[PDB]
Amino acid sequence: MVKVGVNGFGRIGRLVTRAAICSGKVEIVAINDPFIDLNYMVYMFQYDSTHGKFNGTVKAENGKLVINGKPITIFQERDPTNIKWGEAGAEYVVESTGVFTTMEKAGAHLKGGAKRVIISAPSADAPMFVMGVNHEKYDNSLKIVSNASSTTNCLAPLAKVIHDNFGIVEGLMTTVHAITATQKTVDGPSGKLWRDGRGAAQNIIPASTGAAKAVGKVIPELNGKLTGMAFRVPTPNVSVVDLTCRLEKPAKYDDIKKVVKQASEGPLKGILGYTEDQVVSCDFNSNSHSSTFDAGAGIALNDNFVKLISWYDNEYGYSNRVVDLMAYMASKE
Amino acid sequence: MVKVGVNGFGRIGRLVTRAAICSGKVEIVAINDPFIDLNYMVYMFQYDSTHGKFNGTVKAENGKLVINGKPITIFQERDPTNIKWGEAGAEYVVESTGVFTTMEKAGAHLKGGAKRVIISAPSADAPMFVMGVNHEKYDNSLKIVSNASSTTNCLAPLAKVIHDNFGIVEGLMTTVHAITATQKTVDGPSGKLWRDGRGAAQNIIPASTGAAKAVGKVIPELNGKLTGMAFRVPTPNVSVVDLTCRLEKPAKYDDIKKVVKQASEGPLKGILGYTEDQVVSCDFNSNSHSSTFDAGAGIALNDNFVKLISWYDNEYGYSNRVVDLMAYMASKE
Amino acid sequence: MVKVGVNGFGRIGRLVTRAAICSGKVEIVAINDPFIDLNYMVYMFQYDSTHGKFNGTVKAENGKLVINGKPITIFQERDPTNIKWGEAGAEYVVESTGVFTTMEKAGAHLKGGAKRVIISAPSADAPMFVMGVNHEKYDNSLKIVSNASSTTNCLAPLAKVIHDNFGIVEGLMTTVHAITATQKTVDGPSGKLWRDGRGAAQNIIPASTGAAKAVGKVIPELNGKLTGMAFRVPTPNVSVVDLTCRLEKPAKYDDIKKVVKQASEGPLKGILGYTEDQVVSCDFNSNSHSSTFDAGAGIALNDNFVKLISWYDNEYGYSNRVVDLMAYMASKE
Amino acid sequence: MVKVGVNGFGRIGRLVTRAAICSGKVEIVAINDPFIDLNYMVYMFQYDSTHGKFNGTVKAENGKLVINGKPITIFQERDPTNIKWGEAGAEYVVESTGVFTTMEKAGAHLKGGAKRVIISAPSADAPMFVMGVNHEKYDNSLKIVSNASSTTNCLAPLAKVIHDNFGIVEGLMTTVHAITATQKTVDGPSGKLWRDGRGAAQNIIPASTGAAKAVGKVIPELNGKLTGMAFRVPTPNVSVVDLTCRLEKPAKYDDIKKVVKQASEGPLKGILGYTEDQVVSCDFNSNSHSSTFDAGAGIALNDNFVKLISWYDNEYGYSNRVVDLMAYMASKE
Ligand SMILES: NC(=O)c1ccc[n+]([C@@H]2O[C@H](COP(=O)([O-])OP(=O)(O)OC[C@H]3O[C@@H](n4cnc5c(N)ncnc54)[C@H](O)[C@@H]3O)[C@@H](O)[C@H]2O)c1
Ligand SMILES: NC(=O)c1ccc[n+]([C@@H]2O[C@H](COP(=O)([O-])OP(=O)(O)OC[C@H]3O[C@@H](n4cnc5c(N)ncnc54)[C@H](O)[C@@H]3O)[C@@H](O)[C@H]2O)c1
Ligand SMILES: NC(=O)c1ccc[n+]([C@@H]2O[C@H](COP(=O)([O-])OP(=O)(O)OC[C@H]3O[C@@H](n4cnc5c(N)ncnc54)[C@H](O)[C@@H]3O)[C@@H](O)[C@H]2O)c1
Ligand SMILES: COC(=O)CCC(=O)OC
Ligand SMILES: COC(=O)CCC(=O)OC
Ligand SMILES: COC(=O)CCC(=O)OC
Repeated sequence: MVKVGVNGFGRIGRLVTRAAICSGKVEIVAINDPFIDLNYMVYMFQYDSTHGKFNGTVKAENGKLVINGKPITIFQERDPTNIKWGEAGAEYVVESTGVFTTMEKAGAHLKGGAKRVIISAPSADAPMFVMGVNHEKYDNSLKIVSNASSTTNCLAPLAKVIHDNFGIVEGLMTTVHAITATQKTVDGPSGKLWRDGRGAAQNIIPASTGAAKAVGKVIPELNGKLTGMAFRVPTPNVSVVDLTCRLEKPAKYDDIKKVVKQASEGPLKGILGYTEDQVVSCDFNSNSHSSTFDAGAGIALNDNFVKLISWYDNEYGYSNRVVDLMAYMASKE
Repeated sequence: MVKVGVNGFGRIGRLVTRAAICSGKVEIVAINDPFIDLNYMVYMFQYDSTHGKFNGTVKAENGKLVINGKPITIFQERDPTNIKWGEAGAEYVVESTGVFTTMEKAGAHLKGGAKRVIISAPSADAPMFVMGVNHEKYDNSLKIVSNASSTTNCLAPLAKVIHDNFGIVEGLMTTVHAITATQKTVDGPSGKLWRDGRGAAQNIIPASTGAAKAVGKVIPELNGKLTGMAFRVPTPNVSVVDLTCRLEKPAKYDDIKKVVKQASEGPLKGILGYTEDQVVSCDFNSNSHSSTFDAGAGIALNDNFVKLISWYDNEYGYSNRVVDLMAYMASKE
Repeated sequence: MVKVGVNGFGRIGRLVTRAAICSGKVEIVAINDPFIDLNYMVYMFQYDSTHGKFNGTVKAENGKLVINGKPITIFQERDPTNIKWGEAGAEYVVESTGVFTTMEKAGAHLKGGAKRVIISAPSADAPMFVMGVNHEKYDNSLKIVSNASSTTNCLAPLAKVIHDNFGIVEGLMTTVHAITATQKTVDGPSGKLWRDGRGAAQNIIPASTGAAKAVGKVIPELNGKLTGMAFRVPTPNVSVVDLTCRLEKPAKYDDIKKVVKQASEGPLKGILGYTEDQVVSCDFNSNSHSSTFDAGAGIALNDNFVKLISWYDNEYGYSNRVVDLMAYMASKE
Repeated sequence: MVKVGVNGFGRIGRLVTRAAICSGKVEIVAINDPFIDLNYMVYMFQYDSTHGKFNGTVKAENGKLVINGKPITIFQERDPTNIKWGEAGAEYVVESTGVFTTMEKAGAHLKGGAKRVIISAPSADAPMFVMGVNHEKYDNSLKIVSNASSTTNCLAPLAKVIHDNFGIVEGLMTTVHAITATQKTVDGPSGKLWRDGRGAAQNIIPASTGAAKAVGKVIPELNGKLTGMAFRVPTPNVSVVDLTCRLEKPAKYDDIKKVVKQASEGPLKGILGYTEDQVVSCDFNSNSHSSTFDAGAGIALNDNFVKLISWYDNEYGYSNRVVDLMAYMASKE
């Protein structure tokens, strides 16, 4: 495969490493995290409150992190410019620290000998891609790219199927979203976004999300036709998209289901899922889909105005898409 | 003031009793609950995990419950027909067990001498009223009435203001709702509502709600123009309405804020609130409003298609509305 | 392998069924639960908020619950005297409803053709057993037995090792315990035990437990030398034992560690575990041990006065021990 | 009343301010925090997820934080030696950042013109005081003091009563402790305390505490006779001390209750509380006691070996003790 270095060994960094090592679709050869040393990396990778103990062996050997017998070079650079990616043989770097989302900042890795960078977040100026939706618009000239956000990877496949078949005239989305590392256990400082500092385990917290507008970038005909917002709620993982949209062509709810179900069995297999079961959020913990349409939870007001519900494991589904994107890029070289 | 019996000393029964006692609009004179004996009522009224210790005295004396020096007759009847309301002097009865919501069942209280019954829940056939929206359409021939649901009591005053000023062509609603007594601590049997049995503290749980349709009964012009659904999430109190609606007349977001703020200061004062602060759900705990508009959390895609956010303490706001409705009804005797 | 019937398809009944299947030690041939119809059992067995989706197939077919292709007979009787266990071939019945814990009540299963009953909880009069501690005291005259509680199955193996090497003069135990089905989502009625009705998601809740005393029954020499209590805290699963005990023979803390480590690799392997990792409760979710010693978490005041810490998955470890006890009983036949 | 400056507007500094204003025992005249603008201070003081909205008026006016009409000078100094306490009239300074807990660091505030410094945390080298237990050991030569920790303030009053009357031969403590600002919302990096980084809302987490050893300095006769540890649990606030101790003189449990009750009504009034009710943790939210003994939750094994339970609001009880300690110091000047 392509040899991958991971910058930022957090929720996404470690679950991208889990998906890479377990799927075998790419090879992790290096990790950088100045806040997690090699022995700490062993513990943080082995144990996971949300996805359970890693099924396999992980150890420290001669200064390397050894996962299922295979060594991984470890870096401790706060400055992404000083990471010697080339010497470790890492061709692609996953930028998952949360603090290098612009091309200028994410371009640091190229200096170390990396050849392309995949920002595990929206970017102000890097080209953004959602597997199943616009990844074929990638081309080899793009050395710095973004895999958008979890919420965008949930909404864009759904919005693609609804728009392709019935036309979205306009839509508004809410995501009811699990807590993340940027939140606080008790009321604490968060100077730019005051509500995000309030106690994550106590509160429903409204928050902004660019995910709906960003869908207008991965689906250009939806530009200006979608926006939305978010609620953070006290669950540790798994989120859900609630898309209220008005349709061009009339659609009985059973045709929406039928069309969404066909897409989940066809080209969006593994990316867009479909279910009619009485599911709840924990039923999608460690599910690798980008988006699972929840037939029974949605509701139509009429044939042109509907509320559609789609679940996503915001940690693990997104991490698998990071791997899929990199594998697609490597196949295009 | 009217004298009141409370049937069902649960979350709503006890909080109706709080709001009545320390606001002097009505007088609780009797309570029936066959699963809470007198001494247990002292303890359950005294302490509240959500709203804090009762501020006042509560004791058991001569077989009655005495709150701030005022004795309350205590019954232990599983069947409402056997409650001697009249002999206790309860003129109105708050039906807050959750299992007598039809006119046939709630009417059992009139056999014990009660004059009128206020069901603390939507009713399949009893007329439904929301303070500030349609309570003046009540008339004195109605011996059995419903105070709708807490979600209807949050959505309807907002919908009234929006529809009065701009016309709601159509709307879809989501309520992100706190846990209630009908849910389960761990995955367990829940009759035919299978999702409602799943662990309340672990899950985001989609659920059905009539509230948006019931708005079409409370605001006739909106009949068939609103529906919606709910997500139960792990908080113990306080919920929020997310109304996505299409407007007939174009409205800038700042014009929406203007009319809502003005309504909150005029005829809907104390029922509909308005805020521009960076609030989260806990900021409405023990808030007696039916609906507080949250200016900053909402978002407009354009001048005719907007997402509006309104907070509600589903426990204490509704319970004050139950008192207000009975005081209003009493004022028309 | 012995054919087993399950009375009460709850947390324990369902995880005993998972454990039976995952381990092959017994064969579930029938299940009784009047509150969970056949199609509903498919769903409750398949989806699990705590332990994840069932790994295998489960379907309803021709009136039977079919798990991994094996059909299981389904009863729907509230009264155990009416379950036709013998018609289904069930020799042992797991009594896991929580309402038939005496020998009189559990004995109803013998009227239906069951040969033995294993009560999934402490019993007032049925003999109680803890795998690895006193299960060899079981003999074939015992047609009704108790597998004690999960807290006893955690405390007793540890207490046995400690007492056999240094002698426990006296000890007091706290278990910090996850929430269970008997608790309430919000402050509600709990007539017998007032604290157990307070909202489980909000509260540290003191609770009684006879578990440490029950160790005096399974380890006779410790009779009257152990008692304890519990705190119910807001987690969905996994609990921890905190044993403060005085020792007759002096022991350095690393003598304690080494003796427990040896026991966990010898005759108590699979029952008592040992770790020095910086674990937290979620690291034992879905762990089959009765009791895992946490070396780093305990602390000694001196060589004779120590506080020892041991983790237990209260759902899954206990369920595996029920299966283990039935399999041991079968080999004695 | 003494005029007080507050360094750090985190939970402690804010709740100390609430306590000071609500009790009128001292006057806040100045606040320093370089990470929080004045308008953010208004918001953070006004809204509190745990203790509810401030009951009073909070606004910014001419660069000052005006609480109930009284203005308060605001500083934004990185370095405490640069804060100008003197010109603000601040005589005592609460050092509530957590990083200036030594006498050398805390003394910096003396360079700004403050007369005394009260560290709101344990100190390596400043004398630690527990109100009600050893505050008689304060003298006017002490310019820098510590109020110890909230757990120390729970345990020491209870230990004193029990050791004064029966003699603690040796004791082992566990505190079951609510979530704090040092924890993480999801599994994240946590320096050398690996367990503290695991998801706070999901886990029961073992932790260290110096509180038991500190009580052996607050009460010198107990030096080397107490040690302990903590479990971090998923609640927002309120903790509980679990003290298992051996008594020199034998005591019936009703003897223990009687002397504790007697101390709570006498010299430890308002510091040590006493209850026999079926309390749970939320019943002590915003309670100003250091320690409330829970008669029904404890258990005696015999007359020389007991487990004693005492509740503390780890946020608000401690904050009120900071104010009382300052008022006590001011009365000795
Ligand atoms: N639901 C999700 O969790 C999710 C989904 C998609 C995208 N993202 C995005 O992924 C990015 C990281 O998310 P996360 O959830 O994994 O957060 P995280 O905090 O758990 O992990 C970020 C990691 O980066 C490390 N780090 C910090 N600074 C670093 C630096 N200079 N150099 C190297 N490592 C550094 C940190 O120690 C940490 O381990 C963010 O942009 C996030 O918005 C999160
Ligand atoms: N946020 C809310 O909780 C909320 C808000 C508005 C309306 N409601 C509705 O109010 C009703 C009660 O809800 P709740 O939250 O207070 O639930 P709850 O379980 O806390 O209270 C129900 C009470 O009814 C008692 N009871 C049961 N059967 C009885 C009988 N035959 N006779 C007398 N008493 C009996 C029960 O002991 C219990 O105390 C429901 O219909 C509910 O949907 C709830
Ligand atoms: N951590 C644990 O949950 C745990 C551990 C060890 C032991 N136990 C004990 O096991 C027993 C059950 O515990 P649980 O957590 O599984 O409770 P649960 O509520 O999850 O399951 C109880 C099941 O019994 C069913 N039931 C009720 N009445 C019945 C009847 N007449 N006939 C047949 N079925 C009936 C119920 O529908 C329910 O599904 C209790 O005694 C408990 O204390 C529980
Ligand atoms: C990063 O993962 C997410 O959940 C996306 C939310 C968001 O960033 O809105 C665009
Ligand atoms: C009682 O208040 C609510 O729970 C609102 C939900 C509802 O009942 O739907 C109409
Ligand atoms: C399974 O539940 C428990 O562990 C505690 C119950 C108890 O009292 O112990 C005998």
